[PDB]
Amino acid sequence: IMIKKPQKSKPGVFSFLDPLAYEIWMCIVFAYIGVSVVLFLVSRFSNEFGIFNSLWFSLGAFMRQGCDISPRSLSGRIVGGVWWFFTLIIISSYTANLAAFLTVERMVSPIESAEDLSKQTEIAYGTLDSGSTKEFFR
Amino acid sequence: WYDKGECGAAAAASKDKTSALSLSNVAGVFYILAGGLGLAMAVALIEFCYK
Amino acid sequence: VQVLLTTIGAFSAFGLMTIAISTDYWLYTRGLTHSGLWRICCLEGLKRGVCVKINHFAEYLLRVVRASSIFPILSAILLLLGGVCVAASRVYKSKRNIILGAGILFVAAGLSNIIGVIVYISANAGKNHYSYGWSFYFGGLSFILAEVIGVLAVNIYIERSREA
Amino acid sequence: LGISIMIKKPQKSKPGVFSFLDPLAYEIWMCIVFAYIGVSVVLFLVSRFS
Amino acid sequence: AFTFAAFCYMLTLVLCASLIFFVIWHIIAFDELRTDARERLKNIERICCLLRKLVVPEYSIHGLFCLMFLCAAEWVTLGLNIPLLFTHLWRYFHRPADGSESIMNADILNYCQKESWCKLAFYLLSFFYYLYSMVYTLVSF
Ligand SMILES: O=c1[nH]c2cc(C(F)(F)F)c(N3CCOCC3)cc2n(CP(=O)(O)O)c1=O
Ligand SMILES: Oc1nc2ccc(-c3c(Cl)cccc3OC(F)(F)F)cc2[nH]1
Ligand SMILES: CCCCCCCCCCCC
Ligand SMILES: CCCCCCCCCC
Ligand SMILES: CCCCCCCC
Repeated sequence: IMIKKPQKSKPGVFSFLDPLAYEIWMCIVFAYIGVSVVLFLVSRFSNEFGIFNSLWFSLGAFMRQGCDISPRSLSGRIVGGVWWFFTLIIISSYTANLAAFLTVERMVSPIESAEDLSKQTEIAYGTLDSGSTKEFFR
Repeated sequence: WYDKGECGAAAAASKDKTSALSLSNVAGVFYILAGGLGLAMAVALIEFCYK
Repeated sequence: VQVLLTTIGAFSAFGLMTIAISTDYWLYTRGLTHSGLWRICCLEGLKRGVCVKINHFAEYLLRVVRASSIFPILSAILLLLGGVCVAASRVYKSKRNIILGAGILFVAAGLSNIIGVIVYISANAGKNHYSYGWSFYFGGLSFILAEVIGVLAVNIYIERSREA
Repeated sequence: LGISIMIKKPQKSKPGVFSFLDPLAYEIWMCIVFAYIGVSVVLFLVSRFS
Repeated sequence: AFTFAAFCYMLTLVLCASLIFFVIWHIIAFDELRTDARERLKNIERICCLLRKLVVPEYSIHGLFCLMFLCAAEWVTLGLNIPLLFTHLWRYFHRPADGSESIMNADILNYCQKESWCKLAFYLLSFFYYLYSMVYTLVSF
């Protein structure tokens, strides 16, 4: 089986989110929306921290930009501390894995064997017109 | 060789995992976060039942 | 109320930090040898029971400081001084500064302790797997107890200075 | 046929649950916690003098 | 075997405690209402304000649950949670006043009692189902 040697493709848009898997991005989104609502509920059991302002605080804390206000209660502070730890680890992971992507590059053959080539069918594969390598498949 | 293989041909087709961080690498921080929210909601009720 | 708690904390912390250094069950490593701060002892081998000391020969400063384990010794001294200062506050009362002195001694104890363990763990590694015993965790518990009694001593001092 | 290599099959090697802590040894994390407590207490003490 | 659906079930597990506490407060507030000059009024406006401000989070959070399940592809559970969302969309609720209540100390009180008890039962059952689903998805690893 003869295929063209795989070279690096043109980097598509929305490539900036390659260093983290899709599942991690979805979990990040819903973790942010869960932390904000929990911080709201906590600050409204016992400080403003309404939903609109709690979402801003959580988003500010994730993007490493300084927070406007800080929780004063205890239960409002546990949430802040946990979300700070989480965002620190996630940003460090993203930066490190992106550095790995840029440093050493791995190229994988799109197709490995003929069984997978039949399964794919996205790549068109052709023989010579008439001959043993052609009459064999018939 | 194949049609009677004891180990079988499970995942016989080539499977090349991507180089992106999977959720299995950083699952610990998600466990910690969900536990932290659970604890915060325990404390935020103990305070209110206190008053 | 709180002076008694500070006293019990002071002497419990001193007891734990004088049991940590004297006894030898700090580090478990390989036959299995339950090590110590001064003496290494053997277990499950040709020899057992009786045991021998450590040999410790500008990395020389690390070697000598780890050898002459000064920082835990000084932590024990400071905890004892804080204990006697809190004791002497009850008599000769209304000194208003002996309790603050105790609050500083019980914190310098924590600082000297944490230097002691940083030095010990730094010198220890000078592959094989190791583990930590109960002398190590008495040291670690003494640190926590020292910091807490320090904050309680400052709290008492502030309350007694606002009462005047 | 021919003479062919034979090697042990590489396992999946699933990561640990708390694998994100590897880039720093156990001693570093625990001394971070202990230095945090120490710094908090010292900052409190120094802040309060009457 | 940590998975997106597992994490969504865990997060729902955390939030369902708050979702229960809301309905418990609703039950207590109804019981305070039923057992009855201007002081009684001020009491009834206080309770009405409590209920009006407490209604919305109880609906928005359940909206989060159904949205998370839709976006995480768990249909056996989204099917369970759809009927309660539809009831929470004021399907049976008429258009008389913005708040739930005019003292309305009538059969409306009994109806709100019954639906609040039913909602609490549903919430606790769904809580245990979420706990089971989370344990099943994680421990199966
Ligand atoms: O006996 C045969 N020996 C053959 C040997 C070769 C090669 F080895 F490559 F030289 C080739 N080619 C295949 C493509 O590369 C160039 C020519 C064809 C052969 N054919 C014709 P087939 O029947 O179509 O295989 C024969 O009959
Ligand atoms: O005198 C002593 N000071 C100490 C300070 C800390 C510890 C300790 C504990 Cl308590 C648990 C786990 C690891 C520990 O050591 C660390 F440095 F943190 F790795 C032990 C100590 N003993
Ligand atoms: C080999 C010399 C032994 C020295 C041990 C004396 C220290 C014990 C604790 C002292 C604290 C007051
Ligand atoms: C090895 C587990 C201990 C790690 C503790 C991480 C917390 C550090 C933030 C203060
Ligand atoms: C006021 C007593 C202090 C309790 C926690 C202190 C931890 C350093």
